[PDB]
Amino acid sequence: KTIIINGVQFNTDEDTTILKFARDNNIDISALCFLNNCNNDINKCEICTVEVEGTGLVTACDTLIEDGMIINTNSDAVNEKIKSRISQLLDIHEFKCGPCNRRENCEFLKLVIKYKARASKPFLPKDKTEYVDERSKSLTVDRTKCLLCGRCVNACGKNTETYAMKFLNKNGKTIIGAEDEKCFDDTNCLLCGQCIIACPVAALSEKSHMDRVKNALNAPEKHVIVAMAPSVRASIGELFNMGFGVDVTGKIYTALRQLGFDKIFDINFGADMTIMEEATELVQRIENNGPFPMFTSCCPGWVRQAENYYPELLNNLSSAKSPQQIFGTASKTYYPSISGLDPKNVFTVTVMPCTSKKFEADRPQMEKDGLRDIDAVITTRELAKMIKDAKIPFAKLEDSEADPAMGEYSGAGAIFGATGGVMEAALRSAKDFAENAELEDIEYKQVRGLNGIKEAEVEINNNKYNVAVINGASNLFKFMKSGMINEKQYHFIEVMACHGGCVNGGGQPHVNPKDLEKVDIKKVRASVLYNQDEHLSKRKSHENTALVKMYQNYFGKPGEGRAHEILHFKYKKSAWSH
Ligand code: SF4
Ligand code: SF4
Ligand code: SF4
Ligand code: SF4
Ligand code: FES
Ligand SMILES: [Mg+2]
Ligand SMILES: [Mg+2]
Repeated sequence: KTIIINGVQFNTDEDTTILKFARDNNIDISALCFLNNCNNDINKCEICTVEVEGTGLVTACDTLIEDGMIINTNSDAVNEKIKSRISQLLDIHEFKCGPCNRRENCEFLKLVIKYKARASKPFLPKDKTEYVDERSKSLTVDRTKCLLCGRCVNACGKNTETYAMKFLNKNGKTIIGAEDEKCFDDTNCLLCGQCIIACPVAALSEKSHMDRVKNALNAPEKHVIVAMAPSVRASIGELFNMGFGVDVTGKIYTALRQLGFDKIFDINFGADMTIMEEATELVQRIENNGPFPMFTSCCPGWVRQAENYYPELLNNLSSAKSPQQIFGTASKTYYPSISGLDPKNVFTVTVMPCTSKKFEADRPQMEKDGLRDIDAVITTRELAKMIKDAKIPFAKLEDSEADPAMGEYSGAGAIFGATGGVMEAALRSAKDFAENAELEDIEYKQVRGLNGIKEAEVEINNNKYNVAVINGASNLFKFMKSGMINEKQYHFIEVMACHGGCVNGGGQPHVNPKDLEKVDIKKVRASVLYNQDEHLSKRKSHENTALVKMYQNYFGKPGEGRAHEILHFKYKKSAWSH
């Protein structure tokens, strides 16, 4: 068919929207509420307005192209409409970009500038108490920024299928929030933060821990440990104009030292620990025959999903603590034993791509003798802001190393941040443990990739077992509801709340819709992790020399005695009541 756009003739056969056809042909059309192939069906922002000859003004983001169409995207009538919509949004938006946390990458600000729009009356409330919800340990809402674009609502539905984020009618006004306007933590919400990643403005944010950290750094008697997650070294560089998929590991260690942290360790070291305990546990359940299947328990998003939707599976979860929590436990016990520090004075901080990790760290029972496993969790975004505030030229920094005692990590622990990572890492150790050997081929590419549900047959000690990798909370629901759990006998299953793995977590850097269609962010970030695994001398968790001497000198045998006593954590369904 034939269509005219701004005087240019196109002969196409494709059946698609005006917006996406224009994007494919270097024609600029603005958009706001359109994301993940969905717009706000109930309250269209109409930023994507174009003019179709013979019809009038139409929304390009949900209008299909058709033969005989003559389209104009930059007429005066079009621009007047768009500018008007942005103006109306400014009438309900506290326009103070100064101290805003989305100052450097806000979609709305760029639209205001582009169309040079202004408010009819500047929205200025001098008491944001009614507009702000900070009850959650993971999420925060500022409704002075909310455009009601519904992107959070759609994102939650598609990613989790919980629909925990909803449109609400608060006193006759329309808002977004949790069920019955409750605290998110008190609902079926997973605290995965996918609603944040979809937010075009600073309406949705993580619960800040930056004050916890700064007060600890300035406390004379406090010894502050810092340790980053796998995905951070593959991501944070984006917020310093370094592009995508840049390994900035060495730069982070340097920046963390200039920030004043007293010790530089790594969560990947803790990931090797989780494997030591979990791989041991897998071999245990084999010889004891069950309980099968065993589910991973390192994702607090999936834990909450199980607790809220599938409590009968809680006993099937691995007792091994998550890399963050298992690391923290050792930071307050093992680390003082080799440093002389008073355990009370140790302050453990982690850097995560995750908002759910905040809720996990503040779990009441996640402590021992009054000492928290983890005292503070800051996101990838929070660390980046901390660096810029201290005016540290991150991009120019020289590479340094972490402190080895709890900083060394194998390639197995390095790939934790990608879907199927824990699965593969665990099989590298579990296979050696059961067969009592040191195998050569350790790459399980069948469990890798962005497929929603991934299963494979593996052979452990002359016997075949079935494993599965659930990629995204929505795929867990699919996996269970469709009855795939019963089709065959599974023995070991990985579950991750965020599709793509932790590299796509809720605490990660925002990426505008434009770059997302250009870049496979989930694969580009993950590639950094796998590339480290390929070049590392040690590619098995139990070959981690620093970890070996820790177990030899302090803990003992994994899955036994002391190691089982303090490095493990069991979830149990609530007892019967009425
Ligand atoms: S949300 Fe965006 S436009 Fe609004 S104050 Fe913050 S940076 Fe400025
Ligand atoms: S919180 Fe963000 S994504 Fe949700 S409606 Fe408001 S502006 Fe849109
Ligand atoms: S944190 Fe996750 S589950 Fe909770 S509302 Fe946001 S997207 Fe939905
Ligand atoms: S997949 Fe990773 S980032 Fe996402 S909720 Fe789970 S632990 Fe957090
Ligand atoms: S982007 Fe088309 S209606 Fe919002
Ligand atoms: Mg629609
Ligand atoms: Mg200090």
